Amino acid sequence: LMKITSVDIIDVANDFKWRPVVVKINTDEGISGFGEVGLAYGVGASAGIGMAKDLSAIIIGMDPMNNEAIWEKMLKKTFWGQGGGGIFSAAMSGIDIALWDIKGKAWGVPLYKMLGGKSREKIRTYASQLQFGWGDGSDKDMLTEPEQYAQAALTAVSEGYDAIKVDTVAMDRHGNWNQQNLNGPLTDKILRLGYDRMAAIRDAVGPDVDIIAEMHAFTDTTSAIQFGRMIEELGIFYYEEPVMPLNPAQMKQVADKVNIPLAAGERIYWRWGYRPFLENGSLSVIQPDICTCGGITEVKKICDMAHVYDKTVQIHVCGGPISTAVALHMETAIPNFVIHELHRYALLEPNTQTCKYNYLPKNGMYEVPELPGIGQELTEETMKKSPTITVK
Amino acid sequence: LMKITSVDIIDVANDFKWRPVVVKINTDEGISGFGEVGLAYGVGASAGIGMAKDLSAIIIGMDPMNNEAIWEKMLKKTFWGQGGGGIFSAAMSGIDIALWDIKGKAWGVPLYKMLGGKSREKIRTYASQLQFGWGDGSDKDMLTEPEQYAQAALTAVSEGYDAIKVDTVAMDRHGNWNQQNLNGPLTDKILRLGYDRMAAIRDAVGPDVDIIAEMHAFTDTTSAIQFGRMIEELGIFYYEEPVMPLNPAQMKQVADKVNIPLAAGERIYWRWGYRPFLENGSLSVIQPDICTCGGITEVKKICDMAHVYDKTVQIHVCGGPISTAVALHMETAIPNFVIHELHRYALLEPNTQTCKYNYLPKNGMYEVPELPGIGQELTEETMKKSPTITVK
Amino acid sequence: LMKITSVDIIDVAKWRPVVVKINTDEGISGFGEVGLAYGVGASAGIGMAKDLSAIIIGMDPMNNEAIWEKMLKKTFWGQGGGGIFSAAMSGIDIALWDIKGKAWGVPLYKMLGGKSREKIRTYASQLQFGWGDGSDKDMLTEPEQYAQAALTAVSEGYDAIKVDTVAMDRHGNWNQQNLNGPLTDKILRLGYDRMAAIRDAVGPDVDIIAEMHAFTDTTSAIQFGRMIEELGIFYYEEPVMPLNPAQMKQVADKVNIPLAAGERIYWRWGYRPFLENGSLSVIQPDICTCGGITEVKKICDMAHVYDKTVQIHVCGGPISTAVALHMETAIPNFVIHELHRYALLEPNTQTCKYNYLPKNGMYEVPELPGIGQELTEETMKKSPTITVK
Amino acid sequence: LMKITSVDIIDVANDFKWRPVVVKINTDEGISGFGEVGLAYGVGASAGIGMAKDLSAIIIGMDPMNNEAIWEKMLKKTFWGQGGGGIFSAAMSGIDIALWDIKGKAWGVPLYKMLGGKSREKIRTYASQLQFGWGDGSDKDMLTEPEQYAQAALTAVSEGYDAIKVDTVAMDRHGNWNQQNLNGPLTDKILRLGYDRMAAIRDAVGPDVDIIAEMHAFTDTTSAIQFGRMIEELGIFYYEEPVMPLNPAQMKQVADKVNIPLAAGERIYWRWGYRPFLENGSLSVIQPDICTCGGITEVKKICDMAHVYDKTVQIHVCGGPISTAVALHMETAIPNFVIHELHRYALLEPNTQTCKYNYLPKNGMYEVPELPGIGQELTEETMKKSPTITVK
Ligand SMILES: [Mg+2]
Ligand SMILES: [Mg+2]
Ligand SMILES: [Mg+2]
Ligand SMILES: [Mg+2]
Repeated sequence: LMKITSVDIIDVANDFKWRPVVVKINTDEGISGFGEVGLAYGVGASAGIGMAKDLSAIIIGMDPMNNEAIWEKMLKKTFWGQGGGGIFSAAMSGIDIALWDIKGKAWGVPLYKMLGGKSREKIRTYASQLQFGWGDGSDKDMLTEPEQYAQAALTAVSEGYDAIKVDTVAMDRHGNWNQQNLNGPLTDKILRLGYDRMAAIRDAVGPDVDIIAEMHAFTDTTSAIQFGRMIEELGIFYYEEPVMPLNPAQMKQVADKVNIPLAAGERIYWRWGYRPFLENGSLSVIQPDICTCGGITEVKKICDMAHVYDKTVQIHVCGGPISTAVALHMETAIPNFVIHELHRYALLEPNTQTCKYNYLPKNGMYEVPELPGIGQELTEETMKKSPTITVK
Repeated sequence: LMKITSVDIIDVANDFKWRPVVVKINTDEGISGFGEVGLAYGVGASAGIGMAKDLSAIIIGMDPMNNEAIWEKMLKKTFWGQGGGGIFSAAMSGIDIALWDIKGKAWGVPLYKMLGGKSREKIRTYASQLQFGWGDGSDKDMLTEPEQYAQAALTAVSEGYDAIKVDTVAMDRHGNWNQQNLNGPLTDKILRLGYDRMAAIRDAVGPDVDIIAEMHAFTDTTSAIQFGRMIEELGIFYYEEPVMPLNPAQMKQVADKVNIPLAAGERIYWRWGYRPFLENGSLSVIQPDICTCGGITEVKKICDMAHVYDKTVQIHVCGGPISTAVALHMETAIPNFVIHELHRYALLEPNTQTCKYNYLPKNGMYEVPELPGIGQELTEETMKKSPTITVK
Repeated sequence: LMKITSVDIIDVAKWRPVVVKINTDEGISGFGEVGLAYGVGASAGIGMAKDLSAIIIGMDPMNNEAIWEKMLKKTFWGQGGGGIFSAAMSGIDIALWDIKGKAWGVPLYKMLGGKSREKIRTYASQLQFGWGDGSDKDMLTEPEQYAQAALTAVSEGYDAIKVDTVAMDRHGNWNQQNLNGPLTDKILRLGYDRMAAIRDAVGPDVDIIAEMHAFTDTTSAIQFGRMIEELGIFYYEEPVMPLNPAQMKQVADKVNIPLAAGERIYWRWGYRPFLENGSLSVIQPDICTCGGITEVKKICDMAHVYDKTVQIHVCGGPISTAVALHMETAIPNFVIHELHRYALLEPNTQTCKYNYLPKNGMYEVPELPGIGQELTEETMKKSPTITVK
Repeated sequence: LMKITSVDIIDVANDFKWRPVVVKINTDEGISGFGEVGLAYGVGASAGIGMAKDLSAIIIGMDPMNNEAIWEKMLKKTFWGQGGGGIFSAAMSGIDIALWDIKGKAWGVPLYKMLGGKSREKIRTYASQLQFGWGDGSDKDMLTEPEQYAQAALTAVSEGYDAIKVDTVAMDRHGNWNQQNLNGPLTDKILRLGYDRMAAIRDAVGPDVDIIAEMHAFTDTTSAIQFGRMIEELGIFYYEEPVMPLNPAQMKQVADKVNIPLAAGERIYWRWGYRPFLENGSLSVIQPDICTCGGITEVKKICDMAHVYDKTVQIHVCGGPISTAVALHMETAIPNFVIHELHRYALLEPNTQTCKYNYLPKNGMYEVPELPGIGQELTEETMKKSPTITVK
């Protein structure tokens, strides 16, 4: 049997703010696994590093082949595991991913096969976050006008995407992001702008291009209902994060009043996190992030449990190539996949250059990696220039 | 990629009615996988053979590595899969187990490792169904008197077992098995015999040997409650199948009125079958049979879902060596294992000689197989003399 | 008292109707049918009927209640339920009612509580495969073809049709798209365009049932149902599978069309959660799949408390048709009878002794003792048969 | 108006693993506030440091008087706040407390007056975690025998304590802590030891000393019920953390089956975390830790909301003197207080020397600090030798 000998927690140096963090798990047989901690944006990345560092201390000396036992150890033997949480879970996730990488390298087998094989040959993708533009030379667009939203959609369509996602509310008319109060009942003008932008897209792309309406949970229950009712007639594919998950009854209230399938999951963690949303019937599409919401071991369980309640799965992807890789593996294997999320930045050099292999979509579709393990690793150059903590 | 080229459905010849049925899936690469259809007792083994035969027709030519996709095809593309059922499920299960056998043989790895590794080093066992005796020369005991029940428990203890299970109700005083009407409110004498037998066991073995009370769903709600209340004081480990699963509210009513943890699951199939019992909180211990209740792919998902509602798992085992092997692998990998079921016949030559390898418990503990795949196969001699349908 | 002496389990000479023939020492034989003639599982139904027959040899066939309870309670696997298990149970059960009627010289409907109606209204079922003669093969693709097939059925006197307009793609492939989850508009727009073409052709006074075969899931069932609401849909059949009854309730909550299901829902126990959750308006048990005469009568009775009406699911041979007609004659809560095209045609009807055909969209019930239907001697001669004694 | 100018995140050096972490918030007016991040034990203190660091970045420049607006910013403008979590919450908490310390210093008023004044003159205390002994020279103990547990209780009573808490289950007979599997149905001997130790205590102290049974969530639903039913007759004051909070229905199941009032809260965070336990009626006593479960702003709100459902409050305290101080203030102001938690280590030199002031219980009772703010600060000497990150 192999033994974990050290773990590196890598604060990935990049040219893009943006803080991808990688877990590299090392064995006495010289097989190393790579995982990603999914807190690259928002406020928390330093906490993910210290969390990954703290959890690493407790797995040194263990057999990395025992992912189920290691997952449950991190849940049950850490004290704070049993109260749950996003920082806790994201660090767990990176470690878990790295254990599956090792597992696949040990056997010479790509992740998807270890998750039950090839349930589909190609992965349908959508162009994500169109409020920030699409196409080359759109690298920091802050779109304000309906016509600009329509044009970004059309550019994505011309690139072979038959689905887009967009938050049309959170940018004000002056290009300020998320600086208005969108909680409670809102004056018509605040949401009419969002409506006109969305209706411009639909008018431009026609009925056979799917549109996902993303709210980022910047709205609350009331404003999420008010906006969702407005966009109902636009044929919305699903309605993402209308409200935060802290009281699951609020999501149910949105679902009761808005006739569009709801999606959430990037901020819902583990099977326990999803449970109340499966039981209350509020979600149609679930969006766990493999790098945030529990790792490969737990997200597979999530997807399997959600199938009982007829949910389909769009993995949330907002990190480095490692995050993309593991998402493609999961989406390839599961029966209840719907669509993959592609950010514009994920195609770009400062992202792709961090890692050894470059998997890119063609005509709106990905194919799964075929190398042993997750099929993705940081380059040596990135590791050399990235501040690193090493636990042994 | 490999291809399924033929499937043999094997009506296993044995010296023991008893009708073990084996599914042997063969590939163009010469790797064959073995699985078991768990209908060896009760009424329906011939139907399981014809079911396996019919399902085999739709998997010929498929890549056997895609067990997720194949499982979902058997659910969704058969018509009858989507109505569920025990015969349908048991055939699916035998095919599914054979697919994991292939997977393990392809990679050179034992099953427990592909299910997430070795979560425990030994597997605790109970001596099951003591009403039929225990010890050598007890080969068709039909025990009637409390003292006989005590003695059989004591024999089991002397062999290193620190837990037993027994149905003390279904034998009448004359040695007739399941021939009284045990439905509705019952005269005290009918259940007093059961209680007296159970109390004799507890007195004989003391407090530190566990007793499971098995009812085989021969009782209904009213009599299960009447009996469960009587035996509460005897320190019952769990109370098994007090009522059939067809209306899950009935199990809940028993749970509310009886202060012993309930167990069930050998006649409850798939994630969908467990769902109402998880949601209504009636079961403390779940008992899926891997060979009846959906195979490896599905019973792993059952066990994972059950952990959210704090259920522990005793795999139901009542078939040949193949059934025991797959149970051991599942029980080694899962976090939420409690105990393994050992029947007396499973130790005996007419059972063990059907298969190539001989895994036997020692001082009430099993260890898991280590050979590639499930680590168990029929012998060539058994396959030679066993009536076989071949699908190609 | 008579005694069962033997049972023949008959593989009637993909399409695999299976017949149970129960034989007595008094020379009365009863016929029933195991309702797995399509899908995957007919060989299992044979083995199941074989195994179940072993437990009824030597029994008085007049005791159908005790025999049904024995198959539930004394088989082990009965108490976990299931479609193969229930279908074999059904075929045996039907044969026992046949014996009972033959013994007394009375037709089944009378033994089920009499003639509650004189005629049985029928719909032309599964129009995506065409209607009329020479439409044996048909795999219809275009909206106008769907309307034409509907119009043909109307001209034969049918005032109601059923059609699945979604399961055939534009190229005539059957059930080869993924219809799970939220769907691109075009995938369902084709089904809508087909359905709206039928409505426009037949007018408001011809009923249309939308059949989904549970090929959709909750999300896509809701998306399609909402699309077709405006078309005046009679009911909306099997939008989702029955495995989690809460899913059916979710479709019912979001789609303003009465829901129907039952061909894959078995026994009083299987119907219970759908009665308690309010999801179904119309129930569709198959007498040959979902428990037999004894049990399907109880299903119909229980459903009446919850104001459900009943369309028996019929997709088998003439024996299946016969027993449906008897049940639908006696029950108070009948709505409509299902007629498939193939059921009218020689290869189906020739298997059996008597030919009950509808006229002007109406059936009448058989009047002979028992179920009033039997395999011909010639069919039994050439059909592979297991005999249990 | 004042401005936050810098924040020090202090890894408190100490002669006790044990990792107190202090947030010191510094203003343009030279008023500094002290808070504590409640993650001093278990796995995750490094995460709490990085989380406090990341959160501090967002409040530099803000008016520290606006604790409501700062709290909601940390909730709403961080992304991850809206998914919740223990590390996230604990860092928010340290910051929040330091804001109230500033507020009280600015006005010249102790915290309790700012929380609604003095609702009681003394604060009743229990001697906590008796499995580790009580008295001087016990720093030390890993108690195994019933008689030892009885003696520790007697020593506590002699010091003026009329209440104790103890986990009698998690030490085995050999003095190993939390090393047995306590999930699922359990053989009698595992719990009989715990029962005997607890009955020994009750016999020793008589009826008028309160005993709290602490379980640490090392049990699950089934074993929590098994043990609670055994100790029912011993007159247990409340039953603490019988099961983890991840599925609130599990707490409800213990409540239904065990006739002892339940307590939990050290791993339940914010109003939103308590909500389902209030709605389902499972908890009788709530135990939020001010340093983990949201800070003073949020924990006040928790106690107020809980009062509608007739819950009483025992603040969870297991950190440094700053933790104690803030707990005393909250418990003084709120109407629905029951009892205070005192660990042995909290009286000891390595703990108390970390901070400027020494508040000690007398005869089982504490009194509240009276200085401006929380009335507690690290010493200059501690701050000099403590590894410190400064954000500005
Ligand atoms: Mg999002
Ligand atoms: Mg059993
Ligand atoms: Mg149908
Ligand atoms: Mg505690």
